[PDB]
Amino acid sequence: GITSYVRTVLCEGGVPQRPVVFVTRKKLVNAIQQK
Amino acid sequence: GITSYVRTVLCEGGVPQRPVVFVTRKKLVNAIQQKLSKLKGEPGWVTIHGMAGCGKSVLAAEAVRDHSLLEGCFPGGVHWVSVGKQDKSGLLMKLQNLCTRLDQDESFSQRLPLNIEEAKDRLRILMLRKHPRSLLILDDVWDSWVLKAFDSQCQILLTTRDKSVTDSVMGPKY
Amino acid sequence: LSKLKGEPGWVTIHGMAGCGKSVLAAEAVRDHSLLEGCFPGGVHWVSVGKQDKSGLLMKLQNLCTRLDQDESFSQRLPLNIEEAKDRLRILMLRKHPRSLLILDDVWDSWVLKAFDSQCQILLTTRDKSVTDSVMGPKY
Amino acid sequence: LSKLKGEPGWVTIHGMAGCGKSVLAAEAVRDHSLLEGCFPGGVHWVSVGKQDKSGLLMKLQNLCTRLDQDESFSQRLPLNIEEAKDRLRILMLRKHPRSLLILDDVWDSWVLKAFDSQCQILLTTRDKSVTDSVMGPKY
Amino acid sequence: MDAKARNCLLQHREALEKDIKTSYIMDHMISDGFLTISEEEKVRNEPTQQQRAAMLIKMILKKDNDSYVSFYNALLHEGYKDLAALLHDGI
Amino acid sequence: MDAKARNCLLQHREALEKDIKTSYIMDHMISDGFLTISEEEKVRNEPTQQQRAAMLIKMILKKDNDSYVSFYNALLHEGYKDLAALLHDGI
Amino acid sequence: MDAKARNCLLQHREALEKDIKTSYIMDHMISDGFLTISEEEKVRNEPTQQQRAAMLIKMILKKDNDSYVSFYNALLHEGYKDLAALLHDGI
Amino acid sequence: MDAKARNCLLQHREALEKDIKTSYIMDHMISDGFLTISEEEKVRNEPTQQQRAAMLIKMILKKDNDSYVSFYNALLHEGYKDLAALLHDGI
Amino acid sequence: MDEADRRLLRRCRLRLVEELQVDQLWDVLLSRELFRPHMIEDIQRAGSGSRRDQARQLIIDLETRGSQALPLFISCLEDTGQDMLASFLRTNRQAA
Amino acid sequence: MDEADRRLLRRCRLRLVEELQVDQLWDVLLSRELFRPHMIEDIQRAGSGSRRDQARQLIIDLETRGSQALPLFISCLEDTGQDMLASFLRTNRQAA
Amino acid sequence: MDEADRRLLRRCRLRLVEELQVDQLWDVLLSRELFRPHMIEDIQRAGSGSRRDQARQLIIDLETRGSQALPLFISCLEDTGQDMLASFLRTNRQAA
Amino acid sequence: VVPVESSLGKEKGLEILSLFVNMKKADLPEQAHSIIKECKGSPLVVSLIGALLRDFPNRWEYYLKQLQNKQFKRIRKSSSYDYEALDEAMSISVEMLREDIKDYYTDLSILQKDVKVPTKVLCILWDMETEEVEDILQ
Ligand SMILES: Nc1ncnc2c1ncn2[C@H]1C[C@H](O)[C@@H](COP(=O)(O)OP(=O)(O)OP(=O)(O)O)O1
Ligand SMILES: Nc1ncnc2c1ncn2[C@H]1C[C@H](O)[C@@H](COP(=O)(O)OP(=O)(O)OP(=O)(O)O)O1
Ligand SMILES: Nc1ncnc2c1ncn2[C@H]1C[C@H](O)[C@@H](COP(=O)(O)OP(=O)(O)OP(=O)(O)O)O1
Ligand SMILES: [Mg+2]
Ligand SMILES: [Mg+2]
Ligand SMILES: [Mg+2]
Repeated sequence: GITSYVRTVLCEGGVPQRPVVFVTRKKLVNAIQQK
Repeated sequence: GITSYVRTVLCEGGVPQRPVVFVTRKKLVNAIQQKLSKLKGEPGWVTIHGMAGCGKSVLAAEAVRDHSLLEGCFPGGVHWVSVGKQDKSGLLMKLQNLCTRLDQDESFSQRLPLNIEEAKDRLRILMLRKHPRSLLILDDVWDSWVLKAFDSQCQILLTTRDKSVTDSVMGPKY
Repeated sequence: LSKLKGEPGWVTIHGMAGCGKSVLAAEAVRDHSLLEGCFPGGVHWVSVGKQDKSGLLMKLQNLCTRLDQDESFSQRLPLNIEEAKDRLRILMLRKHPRSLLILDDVWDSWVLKAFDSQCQILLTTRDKSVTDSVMGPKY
Repeated sequence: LSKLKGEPGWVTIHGMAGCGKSVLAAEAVRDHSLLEGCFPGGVHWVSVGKQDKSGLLMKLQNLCTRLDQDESFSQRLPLNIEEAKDRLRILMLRKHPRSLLILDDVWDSWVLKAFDSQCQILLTTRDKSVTDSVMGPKY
Repeated sequence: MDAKARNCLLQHREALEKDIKTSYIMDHMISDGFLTISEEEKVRNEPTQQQRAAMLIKMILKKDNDSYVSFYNALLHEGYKDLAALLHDGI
Repeated sequence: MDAKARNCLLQHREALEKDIKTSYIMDHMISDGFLTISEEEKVRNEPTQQQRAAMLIKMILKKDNDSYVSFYNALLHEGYKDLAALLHDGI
Repeated sequence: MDAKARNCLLQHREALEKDIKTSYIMDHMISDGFLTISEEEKVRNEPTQQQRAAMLIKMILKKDNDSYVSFYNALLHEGYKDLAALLHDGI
Repeated sequence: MDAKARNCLLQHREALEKDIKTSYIMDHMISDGFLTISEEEKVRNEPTQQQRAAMLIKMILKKDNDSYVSFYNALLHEGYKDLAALLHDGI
Repeated sequence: MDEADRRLLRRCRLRLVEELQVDQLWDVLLSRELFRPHMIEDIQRAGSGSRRDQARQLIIDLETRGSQALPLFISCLEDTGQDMLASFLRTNRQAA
Repeated sequence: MDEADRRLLRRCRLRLVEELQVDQLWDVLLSRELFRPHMIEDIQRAGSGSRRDQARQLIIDLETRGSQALPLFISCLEDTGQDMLASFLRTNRQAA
Repeated sequence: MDEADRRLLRRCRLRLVEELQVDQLWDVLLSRELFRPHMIEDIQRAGSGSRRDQARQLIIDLETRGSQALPLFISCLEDTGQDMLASFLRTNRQAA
Repeated sequence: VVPVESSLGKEKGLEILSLFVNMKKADLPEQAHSIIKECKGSPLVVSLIGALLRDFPNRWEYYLKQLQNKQFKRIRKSSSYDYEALDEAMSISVEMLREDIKDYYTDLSILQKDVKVPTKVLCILWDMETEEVEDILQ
């Protein structure tokens, strides 16, 4: 669940928005994020 | 029934006024507008296409011509860019020109970028803060790198002949 | 001339050479009634003449310098015709809201394409073919 | 050195090579008493060396940049020696009223001609002929 | 900050600059922790109140969403009701 | 002014600034002809008396010998005996 | 403004700056519509009245003939009779 | 001063400024040796008591822990019980 | 003291400085600890020491006496017999 | 605040700074919420704090108080009894 | 005036201004040349001109009256009969 | 370093394939299961096949046999990603290696799809001493 605010920071950052056809990799994302 | 105000926003935008001899296409205009309404927020691209001379531009001009969809939906003004067909050098100028157009205040550096990406930054930033609720309309467009250039993460709708063109781009496309 | 009370619009005036075409243009605006009530914006006259692409470019910059008396807008001048078109449209839109532009002669369409600011401009000439590229009500 | 309490003036110091000529200049000013009461203006040292006309020019600009710490004066630098002379004289006159300038070496007269600001400058050297072009009391 | 927020500011930054007095507003934003002392002096150092307002607004535009609400509350609390009204749209 | 005069001022300008009140002293000076109304307002306009004293002293330092004596007499006449004593050295 | 007007101002701008108080004069010129609020704050913001007067005069010099008369009437109305007298020459 | 101290001040500096009268409090802090005469005049020179309070508090914030207690004792001793209560948290 | 009470004392400035009787209040302000003995004398010596000047200084200092300053002030008014003034103030704070 | 009212306050600068009585206005400006307590203090401390300096700062700050600043100002003038000044201002705004 | 005396007068500010009787001091401050006639009037006109405000301005100005300012001040206190105040100050400076 | 092996999940790719063609996962044709085996979890291949299918839902088996062919020249899509095809990506990686190294990789070509060969055999083909051979591989 993206916060509205998150998108606002992200837009400023300029990271691409995720492709509409995607599938989370919870374990991997979690690992990078925790690390 | 055009509001007086609608014309005032439209003049700033620079969209051409509809030809005096025109005939509404209510169903089509309605469809684009309702769809156009759909990306209420967050980036998004709309492609419109037909064999040559199908009323493709006029509809784009006409769709935004109305107050209801535009006024409630689009606090940001509308900006129209006539892309045409371009070699890499030619494309560069349009970007600077859009830079000059958008920054009426001139607070941003008078110097203009010599690099396409830098212009992309000026657009994104300008769309983000100066005018984000803004919608950008394009005319023609014949190759992908072009939209790659305009791919500001802010809604831009391109109207054209090829429908292949918006394949490089990312985000919801209708 | 009164007719396009608002919203863009072009007026063409024409005759075989030396028919009083300019003087009428000067004379029409010479009067207070039509001009004062109708035209809160000032009147700007441009002498277009006949021009190669390069020559045309200068007139635009010169109109830029003329219109922006304050100089608030960038001292730098556009090297591109369209950018000048933007400076004109924007200047007409905000700086001079009710302004009327008059042109002298004009011999080819791209020229009016250049001046096609969506703000009323009236061109006075010899060819009546000239205002065919343009869009909006024409009389 | 105390003697020219006010009004322009030049002091020359000389010896065969390596006689302690600079160190004395540095040493003389090293003391508080003569400097503090006498010299409300700061002391500026310039290392002139030996110079072709072009080389000399740069030292002047550099002294210009050094003296004008505020930068109130034009950021642009003079391309002409005399103009630099003006910037020095004016700066010495207003910006640093009681200042003393010390020079190192110096091998030809036009050089002091350049520095001849009418404000006290003392040159320390090998030739004593050098300060002959200059005007004002010399010791 | 949000697109609509930043834009709402830009849309009315002129009417704001032509009326608002920065000191009281900066007292609030400083207390709220959305304005720094240095930022405050840069604004105060401006020759005219229109430039001070302009500088404040110039700063707030590059700030987070909470600063937009801090500025909005300050305006209300300080009597700039109509201008706070115009910004109600922004967040 | 004299080297010893200017120096004596500098040597004690801090103790002076920390104690003297400028108005009475400027009344005396403004009458001696060593101070101008404009100079007087620049000094008076200072936010704190330490800065006023500092400004006065700043001005006197670029003045003639007679101004040093005018300032010294003013101090005595105004009760700043100890500070006038410290300046006795200067001329 | 007229040559004689602009020059009469310049010829006496020093005596003016050394005596006139700007606030009352600006009240008049503001009422007459020959001075703006911004212009008024730039003048008021000056550190000393000589600079305020100097700024006002600096501004009036680039103004129309009516402003010369507005400034002249203000001076009279405000008691600067002798200075208004000196400017009588100018228009 | 301590983080909790400085923050307790900031957390209630508004309620304080809206109530407290600086003179009596400065008499105490001067006596305690936690406020100087110059500092005292800067505070006193403020146009309104809200700004005087604001200036005092502005100053105390950059002071040591003992000044926080001096200000707290002064408030109590001066009848500002509820405001002293709010600051009890801070040290 | 909250903004409502501070604003109330401001809006009511005239009625207060026109009506306040301070002669018999002194001891009640002290007895209820609304003000400290030193402040009480500051108030009595305010301006020309006229009833009005005293009354004006009293209501200004009141803003600095905490959250119970107003209801405490009202209690002193009542034990002094200034019922209309106490009534007006009460009705206003109670109008919430 | 629209240009007509801003222009009116400018053209009328003299009459205003010459006639305004601020002593009894303070509480009405606060009571009607024309100005905020902090600004009111700023006005009272304007310049030398003279009636004129206060009056001048008041009318300058008035431009920043919104569309109802003038009619609200007029109401404060009236409840202060400054009828001629209120009358002049009213006749001017009503001359439309 | 040295730092020791500049701090002693500050630490005892309260006990001073909160105890100082200035009415009969004026002539002694003048008679002993501790202050100059114009400063004396500045002190008497300090703030509201209340005993406290006068007393506060007196002790602040004292810092600017030289090395003998304190012992001279103490002498004026004594010839005024303010023995406890003079005693306290003496014991403090003598505690060295 | 977090190291992302290119694998993916069979459950997930079916999830991805469904999104690509917009149907309840079960509703998906029998053909679909097998092509994912070819994909080997390179999500680039899945998106690449998936988009490729958006245009031609009918030619489902074709690409199945195509990947059974083992040539990736057939699969192409314009995409947000910066390459026409998966073959396209690998070519970019190969070039960088210093010329001396570059020849060696090709020898590396012979090795089975799924054999973990003991270092030695690489030593033998190379004819280069073991302490050295490991490092190039590193
Ligand atoms: N009501 C109308 N709707 C559509 N077209 C109209 C109408 N009235 C007249 N026309 C004619 C006149 C115009 O030349 C043309 C509209 O141009 P448009 O549809 O924008 O072509 P286009 O811009 O798609 O062509 P291209 O593909 O070359 O850009 O149709
Ligand atoms: N009252 C008048 N009305 C019209 N023309 C007049 C009048 N009085 C004198 N003239 C003559 C003198 C001028 O040279 C000429 C007016 O020029 P004008 O009608 O503007 O020609 P023109 O500008 O149309 O020519 P071109 O087509 O070459 O631009 O007519
Ligand atoms: N107390 C001293 N006084 C003078 N010279 C000293 C002393 N101590 C050491 N020296 C030596 C070390 C230095 O190299 C040298 C001082 O250089 P200096 O006298 O300035 O020569 P100079 O600068 O006159 O030479 P030139 O004529 O080449 O410029 O003498
Ligand atoms: Mg088209
Ligand atoms: Mg002609
Ligand atoms: Mg040497």
